[PDB]
Amino acid sequence: KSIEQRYLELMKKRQFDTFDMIVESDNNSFRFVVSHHFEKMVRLAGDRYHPSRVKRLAQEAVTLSTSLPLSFSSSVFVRCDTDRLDIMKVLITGPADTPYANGCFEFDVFFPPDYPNQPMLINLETTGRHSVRFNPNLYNDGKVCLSVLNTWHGRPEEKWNAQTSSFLQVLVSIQSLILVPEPYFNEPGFERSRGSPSGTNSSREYNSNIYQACVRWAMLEQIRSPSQCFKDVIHKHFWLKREEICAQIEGWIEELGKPQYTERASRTISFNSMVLRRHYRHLREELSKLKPPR
Amino acid sequence: DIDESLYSRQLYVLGHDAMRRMANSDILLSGLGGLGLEIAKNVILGGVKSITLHDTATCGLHDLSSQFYLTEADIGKNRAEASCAQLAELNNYVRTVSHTGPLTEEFLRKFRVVVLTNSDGEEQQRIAKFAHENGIALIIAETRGLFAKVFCDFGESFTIYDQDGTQPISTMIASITHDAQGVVTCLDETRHGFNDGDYVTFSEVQGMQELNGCQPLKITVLGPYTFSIGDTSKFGEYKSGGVATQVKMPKTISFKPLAQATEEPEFLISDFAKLDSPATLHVAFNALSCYRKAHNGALPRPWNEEDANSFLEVVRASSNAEVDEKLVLQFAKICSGNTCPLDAAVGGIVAQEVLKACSGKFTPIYQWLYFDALECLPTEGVEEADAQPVGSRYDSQIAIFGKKFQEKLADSKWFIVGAGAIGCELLKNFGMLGLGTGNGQIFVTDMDLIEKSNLNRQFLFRPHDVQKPKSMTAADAIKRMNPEVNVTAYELRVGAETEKVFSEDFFGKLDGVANALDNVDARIYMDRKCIFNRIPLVETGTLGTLGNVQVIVPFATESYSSSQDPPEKSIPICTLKNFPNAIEHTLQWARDAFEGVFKQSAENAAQYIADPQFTERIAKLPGIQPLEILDSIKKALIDDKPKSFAHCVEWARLYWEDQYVNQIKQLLFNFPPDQITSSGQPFWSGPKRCPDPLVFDVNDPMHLDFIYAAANLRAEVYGIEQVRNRETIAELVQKVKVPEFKPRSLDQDRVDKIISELLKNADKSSKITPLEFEKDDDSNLHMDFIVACSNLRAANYKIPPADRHKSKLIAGKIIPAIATTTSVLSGLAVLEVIKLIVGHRDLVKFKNGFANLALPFMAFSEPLPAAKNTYYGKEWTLWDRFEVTGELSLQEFLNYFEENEKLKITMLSQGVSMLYSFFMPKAKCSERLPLPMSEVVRRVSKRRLEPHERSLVFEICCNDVDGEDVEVPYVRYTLP
Amino acid sequence: MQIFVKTLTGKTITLEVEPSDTIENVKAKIQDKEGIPPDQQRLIFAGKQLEDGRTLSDYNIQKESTLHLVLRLRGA
Amino acid sequence: MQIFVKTLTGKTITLEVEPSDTIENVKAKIQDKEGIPPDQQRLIFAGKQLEDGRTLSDYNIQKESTLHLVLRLRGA
Ligand SMILES: *P(=O)(O)OC[C@H]1O[C@@H](n2cnc3c(N)ncnc32)[C@H](O)[C@@H]1O
Repeated sequence: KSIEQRYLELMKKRQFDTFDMIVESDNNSFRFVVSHHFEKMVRLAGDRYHPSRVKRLAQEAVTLSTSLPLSFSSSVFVRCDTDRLDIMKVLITGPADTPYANGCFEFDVFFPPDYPNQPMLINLETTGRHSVRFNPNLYNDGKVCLSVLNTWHGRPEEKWNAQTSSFLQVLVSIQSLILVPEPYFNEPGFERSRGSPSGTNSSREYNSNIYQACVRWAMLEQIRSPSQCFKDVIHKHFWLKREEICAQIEGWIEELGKPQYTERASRTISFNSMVLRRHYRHLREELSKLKPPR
Repeated sequence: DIDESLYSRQLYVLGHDAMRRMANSDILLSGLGGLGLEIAKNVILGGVKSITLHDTATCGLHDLSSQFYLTEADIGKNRAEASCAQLAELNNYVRTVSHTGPLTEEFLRKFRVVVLTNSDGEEQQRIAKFAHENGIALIIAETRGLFAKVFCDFGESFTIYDQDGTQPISTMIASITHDAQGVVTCLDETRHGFNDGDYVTFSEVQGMQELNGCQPLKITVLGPYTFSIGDTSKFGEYKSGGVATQVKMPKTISFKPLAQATEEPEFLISDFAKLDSPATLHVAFNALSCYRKAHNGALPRPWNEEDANSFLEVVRASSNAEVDEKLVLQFAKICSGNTCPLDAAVGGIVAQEVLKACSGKFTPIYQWLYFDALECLPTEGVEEADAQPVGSRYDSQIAIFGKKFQEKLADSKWFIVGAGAIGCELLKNFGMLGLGTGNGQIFVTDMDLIEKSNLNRQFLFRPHDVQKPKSMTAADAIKRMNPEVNVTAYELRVGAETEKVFSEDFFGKLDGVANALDNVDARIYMDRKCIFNRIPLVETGTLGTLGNVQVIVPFATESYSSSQDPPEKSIPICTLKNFPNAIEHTLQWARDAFEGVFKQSAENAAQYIADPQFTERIAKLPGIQPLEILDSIKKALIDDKPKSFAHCVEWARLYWEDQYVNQIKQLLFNFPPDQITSSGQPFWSGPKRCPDPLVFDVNDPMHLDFIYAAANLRAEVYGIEQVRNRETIAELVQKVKVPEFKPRSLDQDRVDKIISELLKNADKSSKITPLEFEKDDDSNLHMDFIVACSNLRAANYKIPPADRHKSKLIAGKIIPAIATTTSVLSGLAVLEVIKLIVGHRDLVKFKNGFANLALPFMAFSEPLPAAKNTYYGKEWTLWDRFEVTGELSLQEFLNYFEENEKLKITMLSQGVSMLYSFFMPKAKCSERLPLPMSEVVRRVSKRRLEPHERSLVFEICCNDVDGEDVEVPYVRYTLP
Repeated sequence: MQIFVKTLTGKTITLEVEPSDTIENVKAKIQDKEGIPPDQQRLIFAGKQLEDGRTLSDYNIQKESTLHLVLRLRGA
Repeated sequence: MQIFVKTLTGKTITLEVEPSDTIENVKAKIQDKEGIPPDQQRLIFAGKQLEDGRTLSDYNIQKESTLHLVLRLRGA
């Protein structure tokens, strides 16, 4: 079987699973055994829930058990608490031909008690301890920007809709409109500057920064210290695609080595290239240590 | 000025101008029955300059049915004189006096508004003529059993400054056409919301600068997003920008005198299913005086057929227009009685009309209002012998409902949730009704304490009752009003944590629940409890002059949770962070900054100081959490710890520089001010305002205010003594050196290192204390800091600043409230409670109520029946459920359903938990199958089962025999 | 036929309907003109609350009839 | 060949398409059943946003592949 076929057959069974995120504690309390961003809000919510939330979450789980996207380019994996459907973690692999390609990005999802009337809360965890802004819509503090995620005035076809909006829609929105091939033009106003040499240089600078950021945090830190929920998924994904990842990073290196027209962009590109070489050496060191999954 | 600390909530409803006008108005109230007492109470709580209580009748046993300030010892005394002493304590800013002399012409000239109750026809006509001739506002109010009548005559020329009470709406302009019918188009296809024929003004318009600050112009709404302002060819071409703001145009109307208005009446419809009722009620009320004149001043006897026939004949003789004879007979049969909730509602309406007359705000009744509550009567009526008086304080109520309904009321048990304004009014009405005075009881619960701002609309509390529990104080207050009332009060907040007291046994002996809460979570929880226990629930809510009642009947109507309300509007992340365009965004940003700076930055440090073993506890946390806590503790305790107030001032200055200079310079570096997109529109156009960094000036009051507030709060956080001297802080802040800023384009080892630095350098003798945001205290400087921060960020983006009043309204999430709306909605809710207690089940009798006292507007509807669904041909609603008894294993539970109900359970849940599912791990599924359901619930919910829990509620998603999902009722699992 | 819808806050809306439309169509038109989703709208007429799945003929709403768009409130 | 498309709510729909069909043709076919106008739609496959003019054979979309329907976003 081709490597793509093996990847598709192996990652299919593990798209939607449950994990022990919460365990029993003393004096009728509970503690988190995994790092969840919305732990404080979970504790504040307590046992409050809207009557329709249970039915909506059951339908969402039924949808997610089959409907998650899966391809050799990108895939989405969802883990939920074994006893609570409203606490979830999402792993999204970067699409090919993008600066995020073959990078594992982790999100925390918490469904408020008012769901599905209020939109769910999602936060990006793969931020490099808030030192990296991976996208104009992905602030370094972890906040994710989407029009679908807001109930503010907006437009009816753009707001969060209690009937025509779903978790799967939000996941696909992130995975295909945030991880775009050219993230620089995501910012409004910059969208019309594309096609000009200055816009091309700015996009190249942004992509050069994102290249090293993703190589460091989306690959190296995920291999070294994977999340407990996505440990074996991450291991399988990085073991099955180590050659493609190495080739892609080498191609990124060669592209960054091309001459530049402006010195201001050239200095930043050279610095990002040296950082990317430093991180790629470590990534090559780590990849060779990956014991092949059974 | 107006004492904001007392009138805080009422100011957001009325306004400074309206309250100033009411503070110069004298009120005369004639008649001190139940309705007059309610009017006086609401007016006094409103805060008029003075009120004079005039009455000629003496207190009797029949007056105790609604007068809560009269006792049996007051029988024989003048009602006004007896109630004046107690009414004066409601508001010390209002001068309350009592008058017993005749209403001479010279005496009437001293009052701006005159209210007439229980006055005869001749006196009413004379006083109305005199008031109309001399420009005195006149209001006539009456209540006869379950009927009401309100008349308003505010003079020949009355000016209204705000016709509807709604805030002006401003929209932003995208393009204006330059021709004879210039069309204004809104920004990025956003609805303006302007009404047709509105008046608007323009500001911040470039090119058409002549429209800036122009007089209001009549508009023509051509669509949901565009409108026309007339000829715009005389001005210059439109470049960009522009904001159109709605302007409230005053209106002048003329009121007919009573002598004229009787023959050509204009009716305000109170119920749209009874359009013909006001016409008959007008004639009935007019002919009541003739009947009294023809029967020695005696009203028709309660439920007497002969007197009803005589009154019908009098009505026939008095008027030639056709009238509802059945309605006339029903009016005559119960016209001699009097009840509390109707009096409260009519008093609330009449007090709003008094405030309207005094201040000139809101539209008055034009001109007659007639209301009835005939659905509260039994379908078969009341026997005459049952309605005879028995020498009791409820005689006027027995004249309406009979002695059997009084016995039913005495044995009723009702639960009131929340003891706020609505809760206090409901408690008063229940006490006056005689509810629970026999073998019944009245339960009231509230977790809050009395605050000074609560005294404005809660009449059961006194200035010396501050810091006392609301529920106990209200219980004692209504115990004084009616000694026979049995009340049990709790200081608990309803929820999952207080089910030990509010257990299933407690709800089992209840007859109904009345909601007086201010949040949706408590409402939803009380609905779930009422659904599970199958008891009626009455829900009430108010907002300013708006209010509603909803009634939920088991097996009859849908629940409050069956329908949905608009969500709380949140602010886009990019609108709060980088591109604010309204004062709300800056206020929310200031609140977030306050929280993050003065509360979140010190919680970990305080926990570390208080708990010696905090480090070992946080060393076991998963992920990067131990580092994220240790570095915050280090930053709060070593790096940023100020050793003197001078360091606090320096930190405040640096924070000001970073917030209003450095970050804005960075933002402008990222996006140049003159950046223009390819198609032509600049980036800093439309909803995005180009900012400009500020220059610090100690002479600027805003900068000094921010420095003062921030330094004092920072000193309070670390325990340093505050220096509340503006001159000293101004002197100190001038010596601070601001560093230059330029724009820019092993974990275990670290944990051990930070632990070592904490145990060596950090001192546990510090007094780090996070600050809790309090808005009602003017000496804590929280609101001052919020105002300074918001106004500085507004001046950053050229957003018009907001004063302390609007900042407190928005940032503090203050819900405006007034006493009149509360009284009206409480009266309506008590009417629905009476309907429920009677025994009505058909949905026509029950009425959901909606009101807006500003328009004025009042409307009703039948509650919607519960939705019906079918599984295997069996109909079920939200009230039906499965009944599973005994102790069963999980496998036994699934087999029971699969065998009896022919349903295959694919997802079993208990609240937020998930006991069973189709996608659960096989190991846990095998483990949980043989265990009893109680043990499974205990394991999944991670909490013990309390002994008071006698049953559990399960929600199941099932598949039929054919493999398709079907909706099924919830399961009630009875513990052995 | 033309009908009017009055909001609880006193704003008047004019709709162009037919004696045979459905409450869903009326709510969609109200959504177009105002912006509230249809599931958040409560239409009162002649003491009755309009429910989805019915037409105006059942409620006897004729020309120049007035409807009321009410809402629930969270204070107390 | 046959392809599936999963809509906003997770509801899966079934379509018939040519190998040479433009993505605009596919968008029109989805509108023929569910009606969001094509310039508002966004079609997702293998993480890439499909552009109107290319054929499915350009993206190597093949029989029984599943597509995802999402909408054009707007900035924070
Ligand atoms: P307004 O805010 O004047 O009146 C509301 C009162 O209800 C009390 N209250 C709110 N929420 C609860 C719960 N869950 N349990 C008990 N009491 C509640 C507030 O404290 C106000 O007194």
